[PDB]
Amino acid sequence: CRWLRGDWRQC
Repeated sequence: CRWLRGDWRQC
């Protein structure tokens, strides 16, 4: 999704 690489997987 639209966040940092340390976020969750895709949407």
